[PDB]
Amino acid sequence: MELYVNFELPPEAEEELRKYFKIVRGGDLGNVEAALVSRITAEELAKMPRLKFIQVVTAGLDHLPWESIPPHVTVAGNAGSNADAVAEFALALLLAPYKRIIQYGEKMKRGDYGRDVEIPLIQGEKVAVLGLGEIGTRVGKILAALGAQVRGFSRTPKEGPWRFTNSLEEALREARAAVCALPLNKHTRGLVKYQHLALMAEDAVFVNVGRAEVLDRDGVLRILKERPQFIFASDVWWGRNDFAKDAEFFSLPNVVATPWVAGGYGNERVWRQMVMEAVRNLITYATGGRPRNIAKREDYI
Amino acid sequence: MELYVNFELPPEAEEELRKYFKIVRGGDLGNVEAALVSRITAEELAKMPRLKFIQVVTAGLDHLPWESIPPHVTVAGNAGSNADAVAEFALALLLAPYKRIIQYGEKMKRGDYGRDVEIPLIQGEKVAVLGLGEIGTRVGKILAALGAQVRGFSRTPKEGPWRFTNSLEEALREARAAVCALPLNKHTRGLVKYQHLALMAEDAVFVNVGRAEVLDRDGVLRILKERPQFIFASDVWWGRNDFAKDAEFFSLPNVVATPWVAGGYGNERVWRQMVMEAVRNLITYATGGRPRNIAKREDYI
Ligand SMILES: NC(=O)C1=CN([C@@H]2O[C@H](COP(=O)(O)OP(=O)(O)OC[C@H]3O[C@@H](n4cnc5c(N)ncnc54)[C@H](OP(=O)(O)O)[C@@H]3O)[C@@H](O)[C@H]2O)C=CC1
Repeated sequence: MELYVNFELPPEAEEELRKYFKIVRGGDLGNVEAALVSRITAEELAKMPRLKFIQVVTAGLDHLPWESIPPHVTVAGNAGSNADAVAEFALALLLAPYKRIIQYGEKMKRGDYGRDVEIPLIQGEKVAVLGLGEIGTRVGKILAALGAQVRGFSRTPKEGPWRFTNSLEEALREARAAVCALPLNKHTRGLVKYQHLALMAEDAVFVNVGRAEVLDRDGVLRILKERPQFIFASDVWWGRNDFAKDAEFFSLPNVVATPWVAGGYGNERVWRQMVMEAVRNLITYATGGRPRNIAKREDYI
Repeated sequence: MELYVNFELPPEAEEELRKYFKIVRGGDLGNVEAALVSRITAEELAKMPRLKFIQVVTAGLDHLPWESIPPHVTVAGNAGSNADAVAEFALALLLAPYKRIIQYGEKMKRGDYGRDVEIPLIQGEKVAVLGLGEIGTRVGKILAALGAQVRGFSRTPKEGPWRFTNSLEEALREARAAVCALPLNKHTRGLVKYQHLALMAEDAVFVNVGRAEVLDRDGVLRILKERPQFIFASDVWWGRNDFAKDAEFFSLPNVVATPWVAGGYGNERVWRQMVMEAVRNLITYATGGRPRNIAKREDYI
């Protein structure tokens, strides 16, 4: 189970991977079966004779090659490794435009001191939360604790402080806000569409904090151009790291945008934690433990 | 019992008041034993010899003449009538600048897509909360629930999810944030001073949602001009409704400002509710019960 490191592992992250395995970032690899990576090229794969499994330090899996994959090796990723960080980021992403903080701050700066914009309340409000558990759940918990009529959506039922649904639609219905945190698989691609978004209040604020591809880019753009009061606040984009590609969104007055920094690429501590959290997981993929987050090819096929 | 009323009353309120009082909005006020106002001048106070109770709609009472209110009049205010509204507003006021939403949104707009700014975490962070109960408390509970090391400050001890203190100073010490919601009396005037503020992290976010006078205006200005990373986010100002007077703050890049709209003057629903609650307290007074929020005169002298 010699270990292959696709990137830079900090001290502990390393000096805790030596109490076990080989370490291999150079020369041939044959006889590794390791993992610990962020991304993977079909190339790096074929150049690693017989691999046991694969451990992505991320929390998503939609990027990984797939076709160039052994229907056996299985994948053990993270998730909840950054649940807290991303959680609080989505709340900020929601309240900033929701309580009209950003808007009024602008008016103040320009000299406008009128109170012509009404401040929406969260209490007693219908708020959707697409994607439950880890992130979705922490958000849902807080919204509810703030007095919101949270309507949690998800594939497998079972929940808590909210009216769970199995229809993204019925959660967005007349909803005044939504915090999306769905993972991106073949079932989540272009899931939320114009028609769905349009079921929300014309005044709504839609927060996206998980993969952007979950929303039909064209739909978002369209509703944004129709409903001035509709706000799209997202830390994730279709341009996935390019950004420049989605600049047409950033120039819309009703859009709040952050560079995919909701924890992970935005906070060093969170990164190290995600890593030391991959550490403790790799470890068990030997000590015959339980492979947490094990994927399922067919969800992506 | 005649009740004086000097402001537009929601139909819901008038209906109820008429079952208990003889509303009077002008003419001879000699038999008024009344109350119910938002503001009151000494000119009005002189016309009400028999005034024995004064129910204020707002949560604070510093704006009242006091020096013109006979010492036996009994003044009860609201409070908690807008606790939730103001509560969520403070969180928004905190998270917007804290999680760097406002700042990154700007960078995105200008084309800057770098991730050079680290995103602070709330979890495990030292957060002060000057003023407990009603607003202070709701804020404190949420911060704590987000994993913050909340340090609640207040006059009379007794609390919950936090390390209560009786020294504003020891709460701000190396604190990364503060949500101020103190009422303004003779003990809170210029309470927080430069020296105290300076005990916070040079990277701190100070949120003021209660009366501004509680902070020494010059101190705020000074620390803001010294610590670029230090942020002052407030919905209340020394200019008290003028704003123009505090324009020098709005032009500082490390200030977030809103026009005193944290519920009340910012949301119609919240206003109506404050009025209904005021009308309810007045009625219990009328029916011989103990009205809530009786003011302790010496707090304002
Ligand atoms: N900006 C805005 O939109 C609004 C701001 N406000 C402000 O908030 C205040 C109401 O706050 P709220 O949360 O509702 O609570 P209560 O309404 O009045 O506030 C009482 C709390 O603060 C404490 N307190 C009062 N005086 C002092 C003091 N001198 N030193 C230390 N603690 C003190 C109390 O201690 P104890 O119990 O010992 O007195 C208690 O914890 C108003 O008076 C007003 O100034 C209100 C509404 C809207």
